[PDB]
Amino acid sequence: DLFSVRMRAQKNGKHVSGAERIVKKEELETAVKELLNRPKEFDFMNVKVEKVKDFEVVKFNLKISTYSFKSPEEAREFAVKKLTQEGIKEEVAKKAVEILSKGANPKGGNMRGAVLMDIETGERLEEDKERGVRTIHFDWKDRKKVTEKLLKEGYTLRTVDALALTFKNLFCGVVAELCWSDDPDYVTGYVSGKEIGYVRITPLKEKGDPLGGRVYFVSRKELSEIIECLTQKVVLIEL
Ligand SMILES: O=C(O)CCCCCC(=O)O
Repeated sequence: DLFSVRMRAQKNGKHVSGAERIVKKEELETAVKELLNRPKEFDFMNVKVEKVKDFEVVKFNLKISTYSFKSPEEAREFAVKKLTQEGIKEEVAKKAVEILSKGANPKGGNMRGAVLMDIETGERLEEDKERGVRTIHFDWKDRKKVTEKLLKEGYTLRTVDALALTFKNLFCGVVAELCWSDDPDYVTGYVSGKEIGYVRITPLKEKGDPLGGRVYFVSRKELSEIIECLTQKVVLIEL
């Protein structure tokens, strides 16, 4: 008997915060209390609690590494190199980089979902190409434990969330992911794949730059099951 808890908050019409937790009824209040207090300030908040029908547990099996470079250019070139080791060929991967660099949303600014890409035409397969695909319905099977472990190991709370997200993205047949934050104060991002693991890369963008986002690399041959798994399948993740 599990429940999905999905929170979103705004201030002056602009999104300020969001989170999902998947927990037993006995933890339902704890999760709702955590998400209620998450935003610093807000005008409006919606919390959507939904009982889970089907779900699957998966064990986390990615290896984490971290690399630091002197410049966004050095960092982005290294991201391209490590994508290359996931079978992506250098050309597609470098298109992903400028998209997030130049501005992922066509009409300008940041999408709040991911770019889809085939590993060949390098074109954006996402439906609403101004919002993109949002991966949802995933969580750490024991978030409090995992968060303690990874924070002690030196990672941040953003790592904790980003890890669980990619491992679902990859479990759903995304082959590799490119991501950095749109927060202008957080310049660590990552490249991710079933072979390269979770490769954290720092300065993927200049401080003060407010353009971020994700790009998922996928087989257009498979796009149907992936969007299904990304947006509808319910996955807990244990260590
Ligand atoms: O593991 C990290 O520290 C990198 C997480 C990238 C930031 C994800 C985001 O805020 O969109």
